[PDB]
Amino acid sequence: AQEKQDFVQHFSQIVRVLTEGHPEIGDAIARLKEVLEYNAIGGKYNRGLTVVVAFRELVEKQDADSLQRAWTVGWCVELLQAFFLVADDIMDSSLTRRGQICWYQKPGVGLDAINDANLLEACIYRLLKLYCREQPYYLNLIELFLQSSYQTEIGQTLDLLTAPQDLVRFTEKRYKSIVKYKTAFYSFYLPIAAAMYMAGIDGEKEHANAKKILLEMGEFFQIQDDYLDLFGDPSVTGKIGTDIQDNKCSWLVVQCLQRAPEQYQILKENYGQKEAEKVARVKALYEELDLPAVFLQYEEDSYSHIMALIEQYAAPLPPAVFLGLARKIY
Amino acid sequence: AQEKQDFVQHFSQIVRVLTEGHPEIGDAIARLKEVLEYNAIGGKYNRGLTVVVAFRELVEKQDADSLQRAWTVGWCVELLQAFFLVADDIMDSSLTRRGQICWYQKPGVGLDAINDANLLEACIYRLLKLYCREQPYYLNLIELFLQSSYQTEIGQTLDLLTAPQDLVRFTEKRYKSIVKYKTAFYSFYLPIAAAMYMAGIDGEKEHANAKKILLEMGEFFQIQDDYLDLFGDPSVTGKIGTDIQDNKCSWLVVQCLQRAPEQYQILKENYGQKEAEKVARVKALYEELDLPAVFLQYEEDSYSHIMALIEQYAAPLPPAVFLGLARKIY
Ligand SMILES: CC(C)C1=CC2=CC(=O)[C@H]3C(C)(C)CCC[C@]3(C)C2=C(O)C1=O
Ligand SMILES: CC(C)C1=CC2=CC(=O)[C@H]3C(C)(C)CCC[C@]3(C)C2=C(O)C1=O
Ligand SMILES: CC(C)C1=CC2=CC(=O)[C@H]3C(C)(C)CCC[C@]3(C)C2=C(O)C1=O
Ligand SMILES: CC(C)C1=CC2=CC(=O)[C@H]3C(C)(C)CCC[C@]3(C)C2=C(O)C1=O
Repeated sequence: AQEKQDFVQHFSQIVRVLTEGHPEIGDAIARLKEVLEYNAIGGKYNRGLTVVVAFRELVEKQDADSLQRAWTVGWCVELLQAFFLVADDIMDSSLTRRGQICWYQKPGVGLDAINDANLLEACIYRLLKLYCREQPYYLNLIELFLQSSYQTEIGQTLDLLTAPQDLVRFTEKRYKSIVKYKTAFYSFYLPIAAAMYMAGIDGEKEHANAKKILLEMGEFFQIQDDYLDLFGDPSVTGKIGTDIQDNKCSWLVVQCLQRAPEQYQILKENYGQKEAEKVARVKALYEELDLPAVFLQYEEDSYSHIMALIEQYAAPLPPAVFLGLARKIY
Repeated sequence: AQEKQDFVQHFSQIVRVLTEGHPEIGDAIARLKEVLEYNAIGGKYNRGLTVVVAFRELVEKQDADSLQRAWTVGWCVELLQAFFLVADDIMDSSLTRRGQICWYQKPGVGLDAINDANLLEACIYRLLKLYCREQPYYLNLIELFLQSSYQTEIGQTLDLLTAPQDLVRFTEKRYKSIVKYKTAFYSFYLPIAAAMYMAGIDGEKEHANAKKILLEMGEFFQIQDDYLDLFGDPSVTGKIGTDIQDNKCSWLVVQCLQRAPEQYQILKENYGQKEAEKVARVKALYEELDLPAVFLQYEEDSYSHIMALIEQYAAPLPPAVFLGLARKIY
């Protein structure tokens, strides 16, 4: 609830600590400052918070220090996210994000944002070392952040092969595979995995078990994001949807294609152009195949299945850690 | 000499090992394959080799495995270098490199190269873990590669502030500071530092001492690169120079500015435009201030000073490790 406020207030310190007794390079550190402030503030903080919330839920040993290390690693997750978005926005030619102008679209930034994004990545490891250098799960954390990065990158590769800016490539299997690698791992496993390691919980099986739960949650959450992109109330969301315009391998086109011949063709002409003549065409076709109802039915089945997953795979972790996230996404 | 051949022949295995039993994502792994092959082969391999050469020189315990770990970490250095160049080329709008067409200029790559470059970064840590996960200097290696990345990025930031694509900013202090961070750390300290850790040599002081030697060597080597850019025989080099065209904070303009008023002005009009009317203008002005002779004299003083550095800072490491590099750059 309000806990999010306490997490954002810790951003000040994060930036202090990453910005300093070699004065040769101050101009660069100022620039880093600006990059962090533009690019790590603005969102909803759910992934960073998840680290903190999951840490409280998972430990007994909660000294002022122990906590600080939590809001730091949370901020690391946020930093990894900023690195990806800054880079994704360039790769996509996006205009806005959070809706401010994308960092790279700022006059005088342009493609320098590639280096800025790499700096954001690097700040992860500077933080870990600053706060996470004496603890025993230090190495475990570094490895997790690196593995999460790699997965996310592989997924982005997959995405960019699948959806260069042709519908044979939009399969279920491809779609699930993009979501798992591009989104689910860093969005759902990373934050909890990280709380796990902070809380002493380092076993392969526990992590695997948690992984199984969290990737499925990830899958649903991105499917819901795709549904809501088109059929969400724009002011319950704070957006209007452009998945269709952008030739995106959305879950709605996967399912539409599974249920199309002369509607295949109708999708050819209208998926991935810019005027709401042609967005209207597909939306309305989605309505005609009852994708909303397919979605309702998926959300019901998917929830059933997450709960079965929790019953089965959670112990000896507190089910609450997984149920907290579930309540929030569903 | 020929040892370089044995290092390149180990690239095959490197790629094998980074390219595989999750078939959902093969299209992505193929793409990684292509990125590695285009972007890590082509250069002169000096930094990767330096790891291997320095490892042999520094250890007694050289089993088939011990060696393999050397040519791997060498390849890691090469991978870090590829990551930087791919990204630098985009940031610069370069046309060629190694002179093949820059990766990003390939039809169908474009700004997807940003993700490709991140993949190259990630492959560093995948390799370390594959070969460097049981050894005791594992963590030490990860930290070194991360620190080297950060330094290089900070330097690139500095460079991009200094030389956006105005001469008040071209100072000596700024120039030395760009070179140290952008070039010298990853080019000269990383490879040797890395051999050091592989060879058990992990003390703060030894590394600091080696650092002191190697950064100075780095400084000279980039100064020589700047001199040779304009005044090198183009066919002893395999290039012709465009430092001037590109508004670069070269060492030649630093020194030119230190020795200019109505020649300051003459530098204003002619530094950073594209026709060899105006490159001729500055070159010839460099000749008139005897920058070649200033350079000769610097190279003499700089060599004197490296040797003093070695005499003083090398022990208990074999001076040869530093002298080998010196002979080669000077
Ligand atoms: C940095 C910022 C824009 C930011 C973006 C977010 C993108 C999402 O996909 C969000 C939703 C999942 C739709 C809802 C909340 C969490 C996500 C991941 C999110 C942020 O938390 C966020 O700070
Ligand atoms: C500030 C408070 C209302 C609050 C709202 C949230 C909105 C959501 O939609 C939840 C989801 C994005 C669906 C899942 C993550 C948590 C979200 C963002 C959420 C909060 O945590 C939250 O505290
Ligand atoms: C990947 C490839 C182009 C590559 C580029 C190199 C750039 C340099 O600055 C080279 C010089 C220092 C001028 C001479 C040899 C070493 C350098 C760093 C170098 C490579 O080894 C190299 O493979
Ligand atoms: C293949 C052999 C001749 C060989 C040539 C080299 C050329 C050089 O200019 C040396 C410098 C780039 C100046 C310093 C690094 C080593 C260089 C590239 C070098 C070799 O190591 C080398 O084996």
